[PDB]
Amino acid sequence: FGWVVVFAATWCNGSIFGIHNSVGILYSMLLEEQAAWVGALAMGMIFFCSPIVSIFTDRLGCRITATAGAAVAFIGLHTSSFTSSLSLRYFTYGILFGCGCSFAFQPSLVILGHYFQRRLGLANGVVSAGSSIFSMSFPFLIRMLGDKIKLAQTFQVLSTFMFVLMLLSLTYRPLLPYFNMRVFRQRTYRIWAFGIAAAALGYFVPYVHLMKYVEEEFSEIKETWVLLVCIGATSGLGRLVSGHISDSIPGLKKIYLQVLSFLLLGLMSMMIPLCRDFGGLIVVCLFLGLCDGFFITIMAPIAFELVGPMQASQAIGYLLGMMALPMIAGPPIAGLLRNCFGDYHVAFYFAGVPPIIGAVILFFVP
Ligand SMILES: N[C@@H](Cc1cc(I)c(Oc2ccc(O)c(I)c2)c(I)c1)C(=O)O
Repeated sequence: FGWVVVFAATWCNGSIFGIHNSVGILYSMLLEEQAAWVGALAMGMIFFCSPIVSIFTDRLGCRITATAGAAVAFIGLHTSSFTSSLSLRYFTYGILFGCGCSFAFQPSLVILGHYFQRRLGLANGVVSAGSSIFSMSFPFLIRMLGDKIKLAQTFQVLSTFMFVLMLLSLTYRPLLPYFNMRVFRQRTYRIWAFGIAAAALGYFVPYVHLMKYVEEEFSEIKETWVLLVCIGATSGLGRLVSGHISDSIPGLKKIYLQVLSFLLLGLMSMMIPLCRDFGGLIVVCLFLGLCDGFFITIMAPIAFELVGPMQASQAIGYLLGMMALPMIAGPPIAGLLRNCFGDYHVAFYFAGVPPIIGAVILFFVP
């Protein structure tokens, strides 16, 4: 019955981050029929509310919290269709759908620890790999829909994924039996969360500015899309094996194989500006995807390893809360160096440094 929960969490993570990762198409259509920050608000509200979501999880159960969050997300994403004013779309999709996604997603991570302890890394790896499949499908589905239906009906169609998520979150049967600062009482969690938050600043910069760099520098190449394939080809792969490998390494030594990611996640991050040809860029992006998958997958299992399963909910929620600010901050800062220095090179260097600082911080946790 654990794989039923794995399927439910896969649907959750995939739908939430496939609707968010495809936010450009719907709003491009809306312009065709200020606008930038509502998507950032929706994406960051998943992280900001996580400390709040942890308390509701601890009190009401993962099933109840996830079901309520998915219901709120469905309500927001559905009423976003009937809204004709942009101001109402800062609420219905911005804060309402955003908070719904946070309340739906934090229990999605927490529930996997109720069932798997020995193969928890494998379960999270499968969830992340399957979720990447959803994340690389929604961009297409909306572009099929737009050619036949308007944007409002597009929100209505996207709402049934939240409806199905609300139905599926009923499977979070709890086996294991309000501002608790007791999680911060552990120094290892503090240092680990600090390092993760530091790395998150430079984490999202490549997936935002890599396309712009390629279309600006490598103008002779028209088939740039293969790069997004390469990450998609490797990241999900990196999400699978790492999870399995996450089970082979016992205890806090697991953090080392996350540190190993960060350094490479940093190093390749400074290798895009150094690539004079295209094949080198593809090779670098392969390792970038692999390190992305490693960074994504190990996050939850290490929380259970450090703080246990009675406290993993608060640890995950607070970790996402601290992660919230750097993830939003990164790409805007990279755009600032882009505008100032005249190239993305300095942007990628400042994107690659924070992963290295995070690796240095995390190296001393074990
Ligand atoms: N999912 C998108 C964006 C994204 C990336 C990361 I790192 C996120 O933080 C996580 C992820 C898994 C965990 O177990 C924990 I604890 C925290 C989140 I929330 C979203 C991507 O593929 O990059």
